[PDB]
Amino acid sequence: VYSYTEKKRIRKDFGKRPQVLDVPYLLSIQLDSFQKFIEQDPEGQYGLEAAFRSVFPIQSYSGNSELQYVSYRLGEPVFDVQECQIRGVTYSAPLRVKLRLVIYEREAPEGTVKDIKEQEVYMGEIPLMTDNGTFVINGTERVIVSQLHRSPGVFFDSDKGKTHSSGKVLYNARIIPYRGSWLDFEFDPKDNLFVRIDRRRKLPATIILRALNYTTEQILDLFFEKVIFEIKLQMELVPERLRGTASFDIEANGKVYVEKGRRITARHIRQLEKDDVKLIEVPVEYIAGKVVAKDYIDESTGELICAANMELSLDLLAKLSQSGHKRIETLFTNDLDHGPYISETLRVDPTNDRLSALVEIYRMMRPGEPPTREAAESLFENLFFSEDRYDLSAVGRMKFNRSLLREEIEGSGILSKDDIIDVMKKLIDIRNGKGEVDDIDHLGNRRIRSVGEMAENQFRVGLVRVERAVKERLSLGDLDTLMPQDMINAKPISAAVKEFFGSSQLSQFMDQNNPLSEITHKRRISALGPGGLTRERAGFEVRDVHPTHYGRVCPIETPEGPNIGLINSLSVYAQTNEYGFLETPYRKVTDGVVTDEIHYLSAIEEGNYVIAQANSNLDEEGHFVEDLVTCRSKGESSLFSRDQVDYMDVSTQQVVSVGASLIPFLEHDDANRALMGANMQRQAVPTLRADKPLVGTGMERAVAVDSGVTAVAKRGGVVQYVDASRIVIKVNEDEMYPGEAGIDIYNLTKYTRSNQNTCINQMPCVSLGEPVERGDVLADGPSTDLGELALGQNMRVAFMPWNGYNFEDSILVSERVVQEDRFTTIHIQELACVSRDTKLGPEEITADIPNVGEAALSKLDESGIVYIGAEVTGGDILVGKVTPKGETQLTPEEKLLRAIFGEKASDVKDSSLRVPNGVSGTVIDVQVFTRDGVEKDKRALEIEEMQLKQAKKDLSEELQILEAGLFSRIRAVLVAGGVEAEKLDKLPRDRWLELGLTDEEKQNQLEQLAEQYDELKHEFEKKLEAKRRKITQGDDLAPGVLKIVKVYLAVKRRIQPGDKMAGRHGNKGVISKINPIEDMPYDENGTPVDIVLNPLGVPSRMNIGQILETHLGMAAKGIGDKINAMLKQQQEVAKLREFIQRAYDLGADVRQKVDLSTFSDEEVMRLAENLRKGMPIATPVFDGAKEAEIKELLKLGDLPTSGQIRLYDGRTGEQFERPVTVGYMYMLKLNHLVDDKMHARSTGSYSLVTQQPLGGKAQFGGQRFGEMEVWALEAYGAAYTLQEMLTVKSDDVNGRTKMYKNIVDGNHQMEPGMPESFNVLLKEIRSLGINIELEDE
Amino acid sequence: VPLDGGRFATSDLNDLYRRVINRNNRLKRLLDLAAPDIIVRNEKRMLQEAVDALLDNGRRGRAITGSNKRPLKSLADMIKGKQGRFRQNLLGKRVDYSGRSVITVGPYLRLHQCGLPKKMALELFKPFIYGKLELRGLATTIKAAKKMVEREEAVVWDILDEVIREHPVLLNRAPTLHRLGIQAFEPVLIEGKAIQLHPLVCAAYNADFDGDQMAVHVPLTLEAQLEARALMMSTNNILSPANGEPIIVPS
Amino acid sequence: IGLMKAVDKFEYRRGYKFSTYATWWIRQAITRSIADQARTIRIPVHMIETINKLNRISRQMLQEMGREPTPEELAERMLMPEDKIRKVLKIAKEPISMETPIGDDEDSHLGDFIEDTTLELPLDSATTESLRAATHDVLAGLTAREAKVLRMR
Amino acid sequence: IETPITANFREGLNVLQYFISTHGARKGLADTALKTANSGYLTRRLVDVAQDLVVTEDDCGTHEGIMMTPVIEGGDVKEPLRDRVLGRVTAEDVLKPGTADILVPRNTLLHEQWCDLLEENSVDAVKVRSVVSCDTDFGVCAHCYGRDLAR
Amino acid sequence: IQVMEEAPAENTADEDAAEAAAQVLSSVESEIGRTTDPVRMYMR
Ligand SMILES: CCC[C@@H](C)[C@H]1CC[C@H]2[C@@H]3[C@H](O)C[C@@H]4C[C@H](O)CC[C@]4(C)[C@H]3C[C@H](O)[C@]12C
Ligand SMILES: CCC[C@@H](C)[C@H]1CC[C@H]2[C@@H]3[C@H](O)C[C@@H]4C[C@H](O)CC[C@]4(C)[C@H]3C[C@H](O)[C@]12C
Ligand SMILES: CCC[C@@H](C)[C@H]1CC[C@H]2[C@@H]3[C@H](O)C[C@@H]4C[C@H](O)CC[C@]4(C)[C@H]3C[C@H](O)[C@]12C
Ligand SMILES: [Mg+2]
Ligand SMILES: [Zn+2]
Repeated sequence: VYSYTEKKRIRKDFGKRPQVLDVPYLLSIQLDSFQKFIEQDPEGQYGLEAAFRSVFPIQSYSGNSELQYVSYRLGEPVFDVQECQIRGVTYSAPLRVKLRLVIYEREAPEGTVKDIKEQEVYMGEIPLMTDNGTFVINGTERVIVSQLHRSPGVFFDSDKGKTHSSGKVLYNARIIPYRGSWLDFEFDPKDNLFVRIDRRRKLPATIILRALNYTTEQILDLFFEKVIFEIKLQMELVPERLRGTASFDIEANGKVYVEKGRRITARHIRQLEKDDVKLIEVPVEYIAGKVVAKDYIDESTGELICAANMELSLDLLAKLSQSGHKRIETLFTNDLDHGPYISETLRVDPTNDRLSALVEIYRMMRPGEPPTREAAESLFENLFFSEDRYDLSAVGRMKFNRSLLREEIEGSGILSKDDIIDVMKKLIDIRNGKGEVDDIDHLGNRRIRSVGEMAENQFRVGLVRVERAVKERLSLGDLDTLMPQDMINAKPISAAVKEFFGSSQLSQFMDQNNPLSEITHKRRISALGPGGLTRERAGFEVRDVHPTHYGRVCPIETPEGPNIGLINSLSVYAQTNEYGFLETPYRKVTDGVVTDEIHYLSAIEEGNYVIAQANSNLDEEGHFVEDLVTCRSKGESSLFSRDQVDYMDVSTQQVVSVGASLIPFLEHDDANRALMGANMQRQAVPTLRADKPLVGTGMERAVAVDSGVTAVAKRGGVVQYVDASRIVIKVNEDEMYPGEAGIDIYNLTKYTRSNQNTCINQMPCVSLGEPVERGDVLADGPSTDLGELALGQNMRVAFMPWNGYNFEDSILVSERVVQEDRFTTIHIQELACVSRDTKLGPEEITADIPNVGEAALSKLDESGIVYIGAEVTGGDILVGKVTPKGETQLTPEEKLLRAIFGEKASDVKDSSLRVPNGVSGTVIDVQVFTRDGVEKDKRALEIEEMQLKQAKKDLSEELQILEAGLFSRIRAVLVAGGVEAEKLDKLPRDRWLELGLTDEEKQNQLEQLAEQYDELKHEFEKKLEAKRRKITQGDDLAPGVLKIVKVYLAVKRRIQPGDKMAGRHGNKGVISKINPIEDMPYDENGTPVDIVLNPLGVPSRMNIGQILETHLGMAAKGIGDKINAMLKQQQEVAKLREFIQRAYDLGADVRQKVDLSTFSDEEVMRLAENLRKGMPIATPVFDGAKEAEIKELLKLGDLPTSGQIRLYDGRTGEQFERPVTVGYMYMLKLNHLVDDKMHARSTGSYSLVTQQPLGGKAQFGGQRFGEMEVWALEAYGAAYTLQEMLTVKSDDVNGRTKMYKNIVDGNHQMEPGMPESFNVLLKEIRSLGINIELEDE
Repeated sequence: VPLDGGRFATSDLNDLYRRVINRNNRLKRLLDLAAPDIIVRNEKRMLQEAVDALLDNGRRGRAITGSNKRPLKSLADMIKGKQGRFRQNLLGKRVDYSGRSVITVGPYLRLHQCGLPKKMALELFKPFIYGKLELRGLATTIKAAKKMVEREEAVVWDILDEVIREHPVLLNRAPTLHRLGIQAFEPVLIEGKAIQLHPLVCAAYNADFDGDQMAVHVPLTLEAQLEARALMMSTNNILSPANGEPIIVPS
Repeated sequence: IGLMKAVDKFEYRRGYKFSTYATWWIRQAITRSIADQARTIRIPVHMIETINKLNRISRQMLQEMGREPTPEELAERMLMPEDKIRKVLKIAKEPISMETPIGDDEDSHLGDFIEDTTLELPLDSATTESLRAATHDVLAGLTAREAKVLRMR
Repeated sequence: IETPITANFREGLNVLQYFISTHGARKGLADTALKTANSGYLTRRLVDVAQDLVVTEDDCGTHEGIMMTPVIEGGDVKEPLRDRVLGRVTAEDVLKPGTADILVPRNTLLHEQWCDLLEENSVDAVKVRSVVSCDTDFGVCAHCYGRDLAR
Repeated sequence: IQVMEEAPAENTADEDAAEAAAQVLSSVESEIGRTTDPVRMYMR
């Protein structure tokens, strides 16, 4: 079953592997995020509800009064998107929150309240997102790109034997909160743990434990195990403890268990456990090196014999034995594994009590202040453990609990003693060899934040500032009759939002070269921005491509330049989890059968499975064919038995991005060239007429439709009306929504300017009475053809040298390509003329200008503004304006000249707007904005009247077409239940609503209610009319400007030498010549070649996908030329049905099956007229067409299977030797035009302080001559050239006018003088205390 | 300087000077009130700080900031740095009589000749055209000549072809890595907007024809023209200065 | 300095808490300064008072209108001829820094793009010398006394 | 990586082989830039050191210089005497290998013909005048430098 | 020296600068309450 828009032209599809999952909406990363921000969530956890609940309520001193938050809402935007763009104002909605001030009186604080005041306060405007994922900020369309940042949580990393001459590995551990401070636990080269609080000075780890009300006994109990001793001098033995090099081998039961000297082995432990050894006797010296566990005191005098954590010696043992101590405790510590790192920390601990620890922390954080017990306790308790100042988000708790192997995902956002102790234990275990560190590049440790989250984080910031201000306000007075409106000023809250959306690193102008640039800009991931990395400190560790990028981030598409690998593109099927982690779909495999249910796996969740490759042959019932199947396990890939796989890739495209999946035969191109090809394909300029690709990959339709450049049908129906500007669809009865009229209107966007000054134009692709369905394209946008993306043109290309005109990467083009307007583009630019009020008087816009001799005043109308439709050229006047100048002071010869001729001073300037030199287009639009107090000259009134008429006509046409649909539907309903057919039409149209129906009395009351509802609708439309006549309101022009006139010029640029062309395989070049058509090479039939390419560029640049594309394009065009012949020899459908079915059935086990026996004859002939310029072909990215299939398709047409024909020289008619490769290739016209890049300057304007030529083309600046060019001139002897480049040509002020006068006198000599970069230097040095002077000759 | 809309732009030195003057005046006024010595000592410390911020900002203190949070630029900051006068301007400044464009092949050219767009040459050689028009009587005065070239009359093209006859132009490509990155050529006026470059010179410039651009400068003085013709001409430089091997080999 | 002014003008007989016959003299002196030496282009104390009043009356009108007020509504709410409001709403805010980074291509500052408007174009300096000559020709083509008459006049 | 990519571009790379190749590509793209930035540093430093060296004399008249012989690393010779001695000026007479008479007298710029003569006589040790051992003060003489190499 | 918040371009420092910096560095340790801040000095 084929779609209506896709049965007009079916693209032949190679691609043997079947599709299980269809490509997703390509703009769901942007549209899901902002819906979660601006939306109402009862259980407030998303968006504005979360921020309001996190800040409010606000409590003042003593809880005398409270300010509670109830709800919020967004108002309707005053201006819609189009009016926001025309008027140059942000498209936003106002945020209104209903707060409630409650006041507590004396006596019982927690009881009756005096009074509650409920009020809605307006607190800023939040920009709204268009239905295409963009914002309008100042009339310009913006994109806010996502950000890949490191997730909050616990990350254990090391130094990998670096920064250590010894080569030892120092391990660390960092807690990173969503907002808060950064705790840490690192190892000193002496094996001692030191916590660093906020990048401050490190201190021993145990300090913090003592700050958490821990004693030494408790610390040892938590970190170390215990070895007991009894007093003769017997010790309990655990067989596992003495694993093993022992001072005393054993003495159990006296007789024997193992001799001395020999290390204890496994068999010794086996014998001891079998014999049940529980108590042993050992020599006293063995305990000479141990450490006592707990404090042991003497009962004779109550003295401390020995404290905890003290080395135990023989004298201490004797004292304890003679003091009556039998049970003596010690601590375990095998240096190999359970080594001692806490003991040393305690011994080097400068603390004994909590208060000293708090004082030390106070000094470290804010040194020099008098420490105080209460102050220090408050500082520590607020640093962490405080909900306000430290948040470990829901993602942070999950990545923290999971890192420490806990069973709870949910938790608290603040730290606790358990969490810190567990982090310490994990780091110690890592230092003991148990466990591994983390990779900070793994996409399981990196999170994505998108617009809704970043925007809510900036709204929360503003809310915090306002909450502090409100708390301060209620800190004093707390008077009654204070409504919650004087406390809340909107500017602080709106500042954060406006600054984020307007001037931010991740908010940037949208790319509108073509649909592909927009789509690829919207689904872009950036590692830069606030809270992210920076270019200088990035290093190549995070610029590499990781194994976990597979299926989530494209490895190919990335910019080449200062930030390569820092900006990536989301892969085709990649999506984000509830926590912000990229995940990708896999098709689940049961015991043997590859099911059709997809699981979305995350980077870490995917490590512990075995996932088969998409190019893995499957049987008809889902079983793997081959005994061994290649799959990728944890980190690497290898063969696995068919019976031990559990997932499979969902497609062969799922690794690449949308841009890189549009390159056919990507497998045959070198990766560098694929990168270049994607980047260049993003830069193509749409042309006058669009041309589908003859060789595509099948992703064109998805990109075209999921972009919004096209008009897609919301509901099915029949095309009631079509026009170059609108489409009216009469919906099917099945989807009517009984309250509706039944028709929907699509208004096409005609010639309009994009951010790159190109043209945006939609044209219909349907006809009257043409059945449409939902999802069918109704109007092609720019660079789309029948719903398919079309970025370039199909050019007939030959690979051969041809006389040095394609020498490096130059391209030779025919004049027939320039005659047929294949690469002609439309560029729209806007110019502005502002009339300000100066100090000498206001400026005026007039058609009467001084010193202009009526030559350039013809196009202007009586108001001083050019007519719409005029063909202007460089130097013409568009808006005529004059500026009041005063005084003059005429020289002695300019006075005599004025006398002889009696000509007086103009007293006004000629500061009029004129076409920039070199431009030539037609004026397609003029718009005038005037202040409130200005007079609205005649042209402005004309434009206002035209706008009012157009708005009234459009609104009335809408209403009357809707009325026509309503009456037609009512007539259709009236065919039954009291039907009048012949008498129905006799009565007038207005008497349709009063037509009767079945008899009753309740029906009459409903009739009257319906009449009242209709009159109310009439009044509604009347008030809408009144509102629209009201946008005749003055404009909010900046201060000092009286009016602004904007003119729109539509230039039509043709192709010429110096323009840049490219294919899809990273093969770019510059046109070098436009060659007559009699001079191009031609074949035996007399058809010339459109373009001649150089073969020498293919071998070195191993991108041989262009040769295969050329061969397959030749095959497709051959199929197209055999249908043109049958349709021109007027042959029967039976013959066209047979051939068109032999070409759609060619292939080797292809997945597509087109049956042209279900097609009508009117449909076989509409397809054959769309395939008469070439049959389209699809070659998926890694599932393309085999060369054998290309040969077979060439043979289906009558072309040689070699792909090479014999050509003749157009100049001489002699055939070239060794036949050459000709075919059809898809060429793009990149947006690097030689018109925009040619610049020459002789003399112009100069800078104010450094009087040097200005810089640029607008400023008409000069060329920068720097050090490496100075060295080049010094390497020659060119001393005069250097001197004139440094002084007379740049900033020798009085030596540059003398040079000009000398040149116009035919005397080529200079008087250099001294640069003004040296005079300024002398003045600046002298304005210090230094005295630098030029010494006399 | 006043800007459009009533806004003003100012240099950061005005802020520093105003600071110094305010604190100096306050100190002078405070000395005449016989204030307690704590106040005068503090005022003198402030004056010292202000003068040191003027001469060299943030050298011993932390910094001083203006309306923004950026540090103010001081007298020392205008000479030193990588943007200071003693660096940037003084060997890396913008130049008149120059322009850039895109380069194409032009395989018909001789090694001493380059193709130059006629429009780029009507601008670079404008004063020469005015002079040669006024010298042949075509234009009575220089304003007349300016309107003749502006209208692009027919005689102007012949005068331009006469001016360009033997007058080299220096062509330079972006990274000048050795002295063969600037070379002198005789122009040949062509249609279009792209420069044509002799193929055998590409190896010297490390230039290809996939979007590269070149800058063109015109020598003005007699000595500069002679140096271009005798020192920098492309037909004088066919050996590599690194090794005597030819650098003009077919590619 | 305001504190010194207080101590010399304080009478303890009236038994005022100093900490009150000063907390005023001190604030008056801080505000007088913030008004007389806080802006590069000095504004009179009166104009500063007026600007602060408008900025307030404007905040209240916005909170109770959910919309920035208009030069007309500001004039109505205040007691000003509307044009005076626009004049006070033009007193340019503080001058922009000429070293403000405006870059991402060459590390160029804003002051680099400001041109010099008091410079004579070189075709106007050549034109001037051409007239200073032509005049000599047409005049010399005359007799001595009349030429000197024209020269002196 | 132990397993190579056994496919070529006339065939296709499967997705795993392409994923492997992407790493090398990006690595090379990131390197090139570092190489450019580091070659600029060296050149700036070397022109800062050597900028004011100029040929300021015709002949300092010294009699000392380096002793050029072919450079051989163990096995074969990788740079003959002609490349090292061409264009320089002799400091001492090159005696014919028989010790008979002077082959090139002295102060002779060794152009191609002289080098061919030396190859004919199969002499492999020539003393040539060097810049590093020039008697000129604040500059260098033309004879201790050699010839232009560009002219 | 290179602060480099992270672990890692030539030496151009005169010994005179070096020795002086060494002497002042020694003094820093022997110092007690050196303050280069006017507001802080004022409070004291
Ligand atoms: C039952 C089908 C009704 C449909 C054919 C009728 C009903 C109302 C008609 C449109 C409206 O009048 C508004 C415009 C009027 C202009 O004059 C021509 C265009 C315009 C869109 C009309 C085209 C067409 O005539 C419409 C759609
Ligand atoms: C981010 C790069 C810095 C630079 C591009 C930004 C930073 C601050 C901006 C200036 C200031 O806002 C003050 C003025 C505001 C006026 O409205 C327009 C001019 C004005 C000078 C601004 C132009 C520009 O926008 C500036 C220089
Ligand atoms: C990349 C950074 C942008 C920078 C090139 C842009 C951004 C703001 C622009 C300046 C401001 O308009 C203020 C001045 C206005 C004057 O009329 C012309 C000079 C002036 C400095 C402007 C020149 C230039 O256009 C600026 C610096
Ligand atoms: Mg290049
Ligand atoms: Zn010498």
